[PDB]
Amino acid sequence: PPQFLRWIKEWGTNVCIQKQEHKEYVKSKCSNVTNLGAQASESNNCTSEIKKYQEWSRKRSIQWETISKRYKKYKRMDIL
Repeated sequence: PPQFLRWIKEWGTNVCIQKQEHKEYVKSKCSNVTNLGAQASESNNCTSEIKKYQEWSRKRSIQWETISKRYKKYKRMDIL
């Protein structure tokens, strides 16, 4: 792979493996919340945890603001 595609791939591999990890934790527990049980003993911390996870993930979302710049273009690879 070319270095630019290689870097976005190794960035992408880091990013893609990250997206399922959030899904794996949510599906395992702290899903289906507020309807009398959320696969947890407390069911209150899970809402805070996912909100806490999202806020830095949105900070992770905002830290690729350079991808709009990169060198000249962004929308070259959106395969996965």
